[PDB]
Amino acid sequence: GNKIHPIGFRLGITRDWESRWYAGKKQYRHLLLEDQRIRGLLEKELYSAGLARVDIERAADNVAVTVHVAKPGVVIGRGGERIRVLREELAKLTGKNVALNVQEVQNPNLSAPLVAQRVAEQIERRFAVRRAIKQAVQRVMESGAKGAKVIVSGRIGGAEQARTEWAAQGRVPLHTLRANIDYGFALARTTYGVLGVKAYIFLGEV
Amino acid sequence: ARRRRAEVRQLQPDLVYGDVLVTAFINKIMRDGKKNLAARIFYDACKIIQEKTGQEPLKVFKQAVENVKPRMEVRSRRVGGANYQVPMEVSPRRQQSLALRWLVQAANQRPERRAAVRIAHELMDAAEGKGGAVKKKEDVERMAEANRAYAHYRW
Amino acid sequence: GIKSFKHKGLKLLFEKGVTSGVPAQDVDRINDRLQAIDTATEIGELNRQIYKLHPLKGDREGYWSITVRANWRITFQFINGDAYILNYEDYH
Amino acid sequence: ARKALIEKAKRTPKFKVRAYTRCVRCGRARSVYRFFGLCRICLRELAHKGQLPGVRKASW
Amino acid sequence: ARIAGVEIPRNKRVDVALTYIYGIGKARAKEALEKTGINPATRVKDLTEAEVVRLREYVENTWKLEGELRAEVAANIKRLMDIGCYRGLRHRRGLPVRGQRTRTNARTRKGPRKTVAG
Amino acid sequence: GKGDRRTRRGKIWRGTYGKYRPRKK
RNA sequence: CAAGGAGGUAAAAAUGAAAU
RNA sequence: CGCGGGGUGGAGCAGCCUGGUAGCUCGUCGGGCUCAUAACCCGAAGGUCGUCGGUUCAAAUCCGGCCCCCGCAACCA
RNA sequence: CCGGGCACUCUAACGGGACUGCCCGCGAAAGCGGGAGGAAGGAGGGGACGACGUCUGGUCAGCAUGGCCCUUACGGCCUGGGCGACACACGUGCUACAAUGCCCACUACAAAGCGAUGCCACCCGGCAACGGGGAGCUAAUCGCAAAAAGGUGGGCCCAGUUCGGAUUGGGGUCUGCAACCCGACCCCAUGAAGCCGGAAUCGCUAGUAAUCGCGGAUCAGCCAUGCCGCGGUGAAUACG
Ligand SMILES: [Mg+2]
Ligand SMILES: [Mg+2]
Ligand SMILES: [Mg+2]
Ligand SMILES: [Mg+2]
Ligand SMILES: [Mg+2]
Ligand SMILES: [Mg+2]
Ligand SMILES: [Mg+2]
Ligand SMILES: [Mg+2]
Ligand SMILES: [Mg+2]
Ligand SMILES: [Mg+2]
Ligand SMILES: [Mg+2]
Ligand SMILES: [Mg+2]
Ligand SMILES: [Mg+2]
Ligand SMILES: [Zn+2]
Repeated sequence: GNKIHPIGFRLGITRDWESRWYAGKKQYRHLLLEDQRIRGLLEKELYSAGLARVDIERAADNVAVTVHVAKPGVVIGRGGERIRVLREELAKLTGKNVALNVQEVQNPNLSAPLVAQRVAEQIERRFAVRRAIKQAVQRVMESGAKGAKVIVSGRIGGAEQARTEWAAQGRVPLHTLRANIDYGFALARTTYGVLGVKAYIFLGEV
Repeated sequence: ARRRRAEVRQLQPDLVYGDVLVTAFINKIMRDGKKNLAARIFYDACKIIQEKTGQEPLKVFKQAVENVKPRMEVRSRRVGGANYQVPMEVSPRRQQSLALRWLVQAANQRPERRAAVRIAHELMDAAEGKGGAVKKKEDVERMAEANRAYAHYRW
Repeated sequence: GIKSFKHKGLKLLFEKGVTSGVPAQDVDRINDRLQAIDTATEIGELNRQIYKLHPLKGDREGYWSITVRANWRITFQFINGDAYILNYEDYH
Repeated sequence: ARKALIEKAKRTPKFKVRAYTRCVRCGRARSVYRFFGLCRICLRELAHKGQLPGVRKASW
Repeated sequence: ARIAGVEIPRNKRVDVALTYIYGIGKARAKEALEKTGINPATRVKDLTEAEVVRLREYVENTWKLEGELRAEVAANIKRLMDIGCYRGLRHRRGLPVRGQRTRTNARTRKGPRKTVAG
Repeated sequence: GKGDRRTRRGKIWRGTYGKYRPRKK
């Protein structure tokens, strides 16, 4: 097969970055490690929110962090916890301006990371994968999508024989640059191994 | 499968002469892409022609090429695991290329010491019809001569 | 008698008793075939049903190959009562 | 030897020449870029992710 | 002119003719004729006998050369005879002294290939 | 003589400088 | 201007490979 | 046991007679061709001449003594 | 170099710029040939982009991970050794066998990049590696660098030779806790094999092949002749 990451393939035109800060040497290395440890720490105790993105911006001790979520149900009104020390526990190895925002991803059926994550949950629920794929695609296609494509590969339904389940409706042109194609991926942990879920969501451009 | 007939490459005319031929000769002299050393050697040898003979090198070089031109050459062709050698005519493009190539090669075959004197002498010998290149030309025509049997295979 | 090893795992298993070169469930299997290839005075003795013995072909001519399990082969050269170039190879 | 080996890579005492680079995301000791502090493998992953500020595909 | 142990080089530049002695090379060559004060580009063909005498007297003395220093060099290798080091064993086995690659190459000390086959 | 350590040409190829190739002027 | 039927037909080039 | 012929590289054969050179095919070893083998092509290495004596400046060669191999002979009673 | 100016060159940001749109011919169309049109053309030249799938391809030694196995040990620390071993065989290469060549001196003309826990101008010692100093540079400012092939001059004169540089002796320098096994240079002396390659076998169709040097990553140092880039000069030939 061999195909390039549809995110990296854009980056410049279509699909901007995810960590937008500028530094020269002697700083880039340290600030990138911290940046990645933020992404690592957030992903853990915020998965129940199902986060589509983790945007990060900086400006000398400013560190802004925008968490996109389908349902920000785990924020609960100011002093109702789930934010207070939670956005303050970041500065236990940072000590800088931990400005943590929360975004409301409107339609989760149009967010590739969320789609793949919903599918990967279902694999671990011991669902029928082929039927799960079909539904998720139509579900994405039901919410106004111009094209969709989900891919689960390896060890399907347990059973000693790595497979690859494939389904895709509408239009998904990966080669085109003016594409606006959202890509998501998820690890499904099973008692019989590990399988990967790709999810492609496409909308118009020009 | 040569869909395009590969158009003939055209060159830049030289200095002082305007030749549409001399530059092609300088190119064969050229090794490793040093046209400076190449052109110098030829013009050097042109100065050498003036000494041993009172002739303008533009004709001495011209006639030499004309004397080292293969009228017909031998071509290995078809049927029998490519067993035959049909003697074919030579295109003006190919006579051109062979003349200059054999000249330079025979020139560097000579026992002389300087590249210029080899070029100059081999040109003077070839202008007369004596050069080692003329040997090569006459040799290639012998082969083409001895194969007139199945020449009617032609093509 | 075995005289040479081309596989480091097998070599350690027979020499030092190091079983960390082979599959854990195939330690007893690999041991009893190696000992049988060692006590073998002629290739005819390595002819028990469970080994599925047979000389190889082509560029692997001169080589033999008893079966350990699955698609796994103990390939060697048997000459003058000795085996050489003992290799634990997948038949591919 | 992998866990106790990514320990030494950060421990860095005893003679200055015994200290060496080491990918942080992984534990790779080879092809470790000083600029990112990452191996060539990890660096490619994150560059496609978009988590590498400014880092962009090279076409010319 | 029988300068040191040799005489051979005739009509061929004294700075070059000198080279034809085990011990002279190229640096000691011009160094010897600038210190003796003789024109390097000379004929070597038995020129001014005086220049030749001075040259001979300086060159043949000063530093060790020819058969004498060959003996010293061979003796420096004989140093690692006795109960010598590792470097001696490399002179013993006939293998390269400076620890290089011997898996291939090293033909200049091993000699031409012998081919075992098996 | 790109491999002879006693030429301006070999010293180029090797990179390093010296007596047979001074650091300019 | 559009072929139906009749005939001279390549050479030198052998083998299989190691669980279903 | 009576005559004749023969023992030479791993195999089969020359060279002996007209003493000073041991050569041929196959095989072996290296390298190529092929996905691979065979075939093919390139390049190599390899012989106490059965053995014990003698002649001679010099022995595969000429002369003896044994040691095997093969072939002829063994008739008249 | 200043005053001053920024039209040239350059820098980098958006744009314009050919779509065979226009002419002749062919054709039912698509299209094809040809021609002024211009820097450019009938996808301009190169990049990034790799369909359904194939190879039980590769990768448990980047990483994640199901199963099996090891736990006073198949884990952990340390000094030392080894990965660098060499009778041989193959792959990819570097340097050559020379005179369109070698050596010395002088003198030009690049691009793309890297550097203030470094690049290090200019002086001083030193044959040199290099060491003492020490200015400028958070760098289209200072430095790495003079690009090299080229040119001009002069010397060898075709001989294993001023070709070729292996191998070896000695003397040094620098990094490093330390360089025996196993580091790179510098200097003295040795100067080998090779005089152009058997059967076979590779690359490239235009800035291309060939040839010349320059940068970078990794990196204390370096076994880099490698890899990834940069420009300099610049062929031959394509009937088929
Ligand atoms: Mg070594
Ligand atoms: Mg070889
Ligand atoms: Mg058969
Ligand atoms: Mg063979
Ligand atoms: Mg074959
Ligand atoms: Mg009778
Ligand atoms: Mg495309
Ligand atoms: Mg496999
Ligand atoms: Mg693992
Ligand atoms: Mg190794
Ligand atoms: Mg020789
Ligand atoms: Mg010669
Ligand atoms: Mg092409
Ligand atoms: Zn890593």
